[PDB]
Amino acid sequence: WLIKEELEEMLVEKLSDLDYMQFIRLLEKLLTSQCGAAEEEFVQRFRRSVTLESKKQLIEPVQYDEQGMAFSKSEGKRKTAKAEAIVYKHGSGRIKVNGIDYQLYFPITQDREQLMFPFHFVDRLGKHDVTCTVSGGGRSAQAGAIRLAMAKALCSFVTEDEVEWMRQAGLLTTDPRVRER
Amino acid sequence: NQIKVQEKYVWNKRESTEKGSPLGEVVEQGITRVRNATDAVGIVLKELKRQSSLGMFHLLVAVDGINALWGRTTLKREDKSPIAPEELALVHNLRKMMKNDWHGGAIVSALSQTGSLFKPRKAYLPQELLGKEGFDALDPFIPILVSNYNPKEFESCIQYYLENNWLQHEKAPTEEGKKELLFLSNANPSLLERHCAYL
Ligand SMILES: Nc1nc2c(ncn2[C@@H]2O[C@H](COP(=O)(O)OP(=O)(O)O)[C@@H](O)[C@H]2O)c(=O)[nH]1
Repeated sequence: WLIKEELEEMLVEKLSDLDYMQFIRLLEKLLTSQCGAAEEEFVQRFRRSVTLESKKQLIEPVQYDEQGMAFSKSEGKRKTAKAEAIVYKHGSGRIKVNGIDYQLYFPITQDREQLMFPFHFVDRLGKHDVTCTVSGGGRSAQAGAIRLAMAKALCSFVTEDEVEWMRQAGLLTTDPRVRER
Repeated sequence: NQIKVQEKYVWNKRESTEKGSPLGEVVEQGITRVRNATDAVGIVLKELKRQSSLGMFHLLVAVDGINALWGRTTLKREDKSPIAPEELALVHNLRKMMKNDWHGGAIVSALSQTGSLFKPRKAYLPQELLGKEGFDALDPFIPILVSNYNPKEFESCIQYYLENNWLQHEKAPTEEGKKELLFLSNANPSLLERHCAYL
């Protein structure tokens, strides 16, 4: 709703709080009734705009490589680590990190679990191939960047309900926690 | 007792092994007096490499972590100087067995980065682990590749663990548990064994 001071600015007259409340209650009554187009625009004259745009993860386009295979590319960042992953529509579950198998690139089990989390959550372990390039940061930061990149790329091959579920599970959010000066 | 030496071996001015004695005596001389253990190993090798050529028996030379023989050591002198592998009698005598100058047997060996010295964790190929000297020594040889489990082997390994009741987690028998074990191990036998150990 239009605030009191900006309503004064539009009217070019000072007004109290109770009369502002009177006006707002009349506007509410007009809204509740079957207000027509003229009444709708009249209300919109006194209704300011605030944009809400959550729920909507930008789904990367599905590209096709020279071999005719469908894939999607995405980026992720965690601390100073930056990852860029290519997820293929079909595959056998092979992840390749900087050209190295994922179990050789990530000796620690925690990082392998982090890489597993996205595909496991949407019940498609062993159905996609991943080729990712990660740079900077350390062990866990690189694992988190790769996880974010794979989730954002995998959003292309899942249903919109599954995309929303991944969003709610925290799998599509860039983690902003970084070292404070 | 069947194998018998073909030379006189002198351990000390008092003690010697006379020609024609059973090889066991030599072995015993190394197990009782450790001072002559290393000399007793070489003699054994020198006998086994020779008599097999004569055709008395077939000899299998099985050496695990064979990449150690042509690399570096972490042993030092009293002046803290490095020691080379060829300066060890135990390592010097075992290199002769790797040379294909005898018949009547086979030489089977396995590389291993685990326990190796001055090799990066991801080095597994023959030249990378052996070095130039090691490859030149073993050349010509037949390399045999060992890979991760294929699906049949992985399924049978988990079935063996289930039959021994070694997977106690209630979700391990299920298909989703098997997929998670497969992803986390990537069908690697050692990783799968270590993961299954504490489940
Ligand atoms: N104490 C002692 N050791 C021996 C004797 N003969 C062989 N050996 C040991 O067994 C190994 C035989 O290796 P060999 O073929 O003779 O090579 P080489 O001695 O360097 O010429 C030697 O390294 C010795 O350690 C011996 O007559 N007395």
